[PDB]
Amino acid sequence: LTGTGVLTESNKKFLPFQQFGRDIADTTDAVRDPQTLEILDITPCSFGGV
Amino acid sequence: SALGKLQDVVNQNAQALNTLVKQLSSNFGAISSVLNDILSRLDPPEAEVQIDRLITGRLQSLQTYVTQQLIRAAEIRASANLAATKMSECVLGQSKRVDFCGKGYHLMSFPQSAPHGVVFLHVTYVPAQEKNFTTAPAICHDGKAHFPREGVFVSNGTHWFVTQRNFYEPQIITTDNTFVSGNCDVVIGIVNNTVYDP
Amino acid sequence: YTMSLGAENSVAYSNNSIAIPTNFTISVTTEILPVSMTKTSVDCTMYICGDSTECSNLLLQYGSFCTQLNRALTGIAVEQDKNTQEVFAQVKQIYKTPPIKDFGGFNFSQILPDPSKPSKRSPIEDLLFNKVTNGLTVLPPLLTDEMIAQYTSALLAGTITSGWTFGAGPALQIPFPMQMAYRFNGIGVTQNVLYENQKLIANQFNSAIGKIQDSLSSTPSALGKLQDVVNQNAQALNTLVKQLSSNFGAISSVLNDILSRLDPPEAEVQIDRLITGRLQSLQTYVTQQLIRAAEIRASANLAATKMSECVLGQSKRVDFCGKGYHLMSFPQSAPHGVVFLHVTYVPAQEKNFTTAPAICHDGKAHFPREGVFVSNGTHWFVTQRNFYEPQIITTDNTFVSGNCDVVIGIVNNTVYDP
Amino acid sequence: TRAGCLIGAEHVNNSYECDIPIGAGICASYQSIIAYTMSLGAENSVAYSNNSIAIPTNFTISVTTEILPVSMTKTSVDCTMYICG
Amino acid sequence: NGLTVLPPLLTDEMIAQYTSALLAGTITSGWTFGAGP
Ligand SMILES: *[C@@H]1O[C@H](CO)[C@@H](O[C@@H]2O[C@H](CO)[C@@H](O)[C@H](O)[C@H]2NC(C)=O)[C@H](O)[C@H]1NC(C)=O
Ligand SMILES: *[C@@H]1O[C@H](CO)[C@@H](O[C@@H]2O[C@H](CO)[C@@H](O)[C@H](O)[C@H]2NC(C)=O)[C@H](O)[C@H]1NC(C)=O
Ligand SMILES: *[C@@H]1O[C@H](CO)[C@@H](O[C@@H]2O[C@H](CO)[C@@H](O)[C@H](O)[C@H]2NC(C)=O)[C@H](O)[C@H]1NC(C)=O
Ligand SMILES: *[C@@H]1O[C@H](CO)[C@@H](O[C@@H]2O[C@H](CO)[C@@H](O)[C@H](O)[C@H]2NC(C)=O)[C@H](O)[C@H]1NC(C)=O
Ligand SMILES: *[C@@H]1O[C@H](CO)[C@@H](O[C@@H]2O[C@H](CO)[C@@H](O)[C@H](O)[C@H]2NC(C)=O)[C@H](O)[C@H]1NC(C)=O
Ligand SMILES: *[C@@H]1O[C@H](CO)[C@@H](O[C@@H]2O[C@H](CO)[C@@H](O)[C@H](O)[C@H]2NC(C)=O)[C@H](O)[C@H]1NC(C)=O
Ligand SMILES: *[C@@H]1O[C@H](CO)[C@@H](O[C@@H]2O[C@H](CO)[C@@H](O)[C@H](O)[C@H]2NC(C)=O)[C@H](O)[C@H]1NC(C)=O
Ligand SMILES: *[C@@H]1O[C@H](CO)[C@@H](O[C@@H]2O[C@H](CO)[C@@H](O)[C@H](O)[C@H]2NC(C)=O)[C@H](O)[C@H]1NC(C)=O
Ligand SMILES: *[C@@H]1O[C@H](CO)[C@@H](O[C@@H]2O[C@H](CO)[C@@H](O)[C@H](O)[C@H]2NC(C)=O)[C@H](O)[C@H]1NC(C)=O
Ligand SMILES: *[C@@H]1O[C@H](CO)[C@@H](O)[C@H](O)[C@H]1NC(C)=O
Ligand SMILES: *[C@@H]1O[C@H](CO)[C@@H](O)[C@H](O)[C@H]1NC(C)=O
Ligand SMILES: *[C@@H]1O[C@H](CO)[C@@H](O)[C@H](O)[C@H]1NC(C)=O
Repeated sequence: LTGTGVLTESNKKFLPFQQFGRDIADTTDAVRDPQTLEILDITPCSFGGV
Repeated sequence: SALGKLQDVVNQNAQALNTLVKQLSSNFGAISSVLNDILSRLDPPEAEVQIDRLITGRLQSLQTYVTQQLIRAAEIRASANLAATKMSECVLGQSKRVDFCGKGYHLMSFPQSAPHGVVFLHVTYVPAQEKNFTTAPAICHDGKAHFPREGVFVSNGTHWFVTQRNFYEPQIITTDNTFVSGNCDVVIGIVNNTVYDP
Repeated sequence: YTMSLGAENSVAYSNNSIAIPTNFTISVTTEILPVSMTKTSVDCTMYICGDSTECSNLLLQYGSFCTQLNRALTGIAVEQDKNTQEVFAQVKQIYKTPPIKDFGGFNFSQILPDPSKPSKRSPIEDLLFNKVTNGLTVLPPLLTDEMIAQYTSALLAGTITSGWTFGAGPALQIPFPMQMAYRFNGIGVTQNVLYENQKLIANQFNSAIGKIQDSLSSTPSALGKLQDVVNQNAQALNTLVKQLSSNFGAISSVLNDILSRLDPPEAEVQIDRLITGRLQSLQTYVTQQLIRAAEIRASANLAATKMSECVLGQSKRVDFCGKGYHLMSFPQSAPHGVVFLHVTYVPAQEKNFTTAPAICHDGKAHFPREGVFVSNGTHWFVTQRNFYEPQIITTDNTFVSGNCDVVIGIVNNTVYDP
Repeated sequence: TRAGCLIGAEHVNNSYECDIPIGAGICASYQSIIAYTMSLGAENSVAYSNNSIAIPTNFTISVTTEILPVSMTKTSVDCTMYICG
Repeated sequence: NGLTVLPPLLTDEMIAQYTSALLAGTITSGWTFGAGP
């Protein structure tokens, strides 16, 4: 699963059959790290209109 | 539900944004709705086709959103032109237009700011406690027909008076509040009463 | 040819001459305004796909387009009922005329409801109603034509029996030759003029109402504004029907032929082509329906403004409630529309007079209190501006301001003192 | 009804104000769910005669509210970022 | 996802200041401030 974002520690608790989480637009907003089983929020990198 | 007109506009705009965000979850006939999945799964000759399907679906969704946004912008512009007309004619002046500045005879108005809107407090005059009177078009006196300058001839049963039209204020029928035009032979329904001279 | 704009009319202007009307015409004119459209609802799923479940399974890939089209059409459908509610339901009291139609010679039988007709319409409204002729559903309007006719009957009874008082509060009764005199004073003509010539004004009003009925019965293109809306809506629906017969590049326009002639790997492609063609057609139809709904809403807001300002009161706005000085207006229901009969005052039979701004008397300048100084050649009088009624220049109809040395064009004449 | 068949609403002969519009003069309300012909307004016969007038003897200073929308939320969409990211 | 909300040019306190100015004008001066001084 490729992407670009900022990885932060998450308060969401995934069920053991769940690997990722999707938002309204079906983009991965939360992911489980496959080595250390912790949940990470994926915030999109900051975008500002110029 | 007093402020439903502003909340309707807010709900329509938020629902249009939610629909536009929700349209990204649709694949529009492609293998996936995620662009990164297509770009990581397929070679560019067929990923070009899948991305083309996603592009035309999302472009159709965005053009649709812009179309109803322009239609709602025209509606809001018409409502704002109406609000500017009400601000000019009801707040900055007294309007003779019926029901333009509230129900009743318009006295004055107050503007109040509202979230994405304006609230006009229309202060109006409503007639109340009306009473029957016997009326005549003219008063016959000395072979002359007398007509009210600004009021109306009324009678409480025995005596004739002249009053202003929107409020009962009986006054003695004199030469100062009546004017003379013609004799009594022409006006249908003219009655006989004296006309006082100060 | 090169078109002409009208007849040249060189107005005989000079610095001391005025034209004063000596007579008047009570003129009734028609104004037709559309209010609502036909409320159309389209099942998007049945229009694109019918009963084919594979087509709907492929249509679910496009998301909530059908929901947006249904919601836009639902908004248009409730907007039409809101338009009718704003135009006709401006009174919460259902007024009736008295059984005796004694209105001082004024005849309203062509605009009052006919008891002999089961629809309870006026003869004019009956003539107006006679002169108007795949997932698709037509929702009925919330107000039936009988209730719109009942609303117009209540408005007519209120404006006949109570004046403009019912539009500003409780309905206060007033005799109709007095109501008319009040309207005459609203346009700046004295009450006496109305009272002296009441039979002629009643005869002119009845003749104008009959000419309105004759002109509506004799002109086929009188109600073209409503017929244009009806024809546009029907033609848009017919185009939306005829778009189903196009294959849009597929092998056939019928989904059953594709599903029976081809395997699902290629039938998916052909059905996808038909789906995107029919979806583009439906989006085009909904977009032009929204634009026409905005136009009809603007026309209905205008019609509600005319209902408030011409029927429920006397309007000073020029040409808003007919050509001429507006006296009153009468509402009539029409199929998806309203017809306003504007009764207006038109000056006629004007006459030249020599005029002056002020009268010089005893070293003082006298100006008219309400009228204007006129002269027929030898004698000076003061008259009201919209009707020739010469009166002796007295101190009771003039006021004094300054001497005679300031006003340009002041003339010497005596001023009588009662 | 002229709009169609209505199942689950008790039709009554009384006339009320329209709460939920059904169409063709039919409206629904909750009191169970009832369906009725809507009332246009209260009846009122104006006492017209050719020589009587009604003159007000009092007045009410009435303040009414009128709410008018002015603007919307100014939304901007980056078209390239929305389509493609 | 590319959506932005632009703030309005007039904030709510300046719109309230405009309405307050209109209220002060129509209370202290009637309709005269709408037609001139
Ligand atoms: C109509 O109004 C007039 C004036 O308000 C009434 O005349 C007065 O009536 C009172 C009560 O009887 C007398 O004391 C006064 O002397 C009367 N004034 C004059 C000038 O006569 C009159 O009575 C009222 N008529 C009715 C039927 O109420
Ligand atoms: C109002 O007054 C006039 C004049 O005083 C009355 O007219 C007179 O009526 C009588 C009988 O009806 C005639 O004999 C006279 O010749 C009339 N005079 C004139 C100058 O025409 C009139 O009847 C009175 N009306 C009422 C209702 O009292
Ligand atoms: C008022 O007087 C003027 C000038 O005497 C009249 O204007 C003339 O009208 C005749 C008839 O149409 C024309 O042939 C002349 O050319 C006009 N002269 C000018 C200078 O315009 C006018 O018609 C008179 N008004 C009325 C109501 O009779
Ligand atoms: C004012 O105009 C009216 C018409 O609107 C004139 O009334 C007509 O008068 C002639 C001659 O007297 C009659 O033949 C017609 O039948 C009348 N018509 C109507 C509808 O009554 C009236 O005479 C004019 N008055 C003046 C002073 O010019
Ligand atoms: C009011 O107007 C109506 C219609 O203009 C008049 O009814 C006409 O009456 C005459 C004579 O009675 C008949 O020859 C016509 O056929 C009637 N027309 C219609 C359409 O019915 C009526 O007389 C007028 N006056 C009153 C008081 O109602
Ligand atoms: C202008 O009007 C006045 C009054 O209407 C006219 O004066 C009258 O004229 C007639 C006809 O000669 C005389 O019988 C009257 O005695 C006159 N009245 C007075 C008070 O003098 C005057 O003639 C008119 N002028 C014109 C040019 O028509
Ligand atoms: C209107 O009246 C005034 C005063 O009655 C006239 O003014 C006089 O004019 C004569 C000759 O021009 C002078 O000798 C007097 O001194 C003037 N008197 C005053 C008080 O100014 C004026 O001429 C008259 N206008 C017309 C057109 O006759
Ligand atoms: C003015 O007089 C009329 C007629 O006398 C009154 O109208 C009557 O009012 C009673 C009481 O509500 C009703 O029972 C009658 O049916 C009415 N008659 C008609 C013809 O409508 C009217 O109420 C009086 N106005 C006031 C303010 O008292
Ligand atoms: C006109 O109406 C006002 C109310 O709008 C009346 O004022 C009321 O008078 C009664 C008795 O005098 C008091 O109990 C109330 O408290 C008053 N109300 C208010 C708001 O002050 C007034 O009396 C009426 N005047 C006439 C002549 O009928
Ligand atoms: C290796 O991965 C497993 C689960 O995938 C995890 O439990 C373990 O801690 C990992 N070990 C290291 C050294 O990362
Ligand atoms: C009013 O009607 C009565 C009959 O109801 C009649 O006697 C009277 O002359 C009429 N008055 C007017 C001015 O029409
Ligand atoms: C009107 O014009 C004439 C010349 O055409 C002139 O003699 C007269 O003084 C003028 N009157 C006014 C009031 O300007």
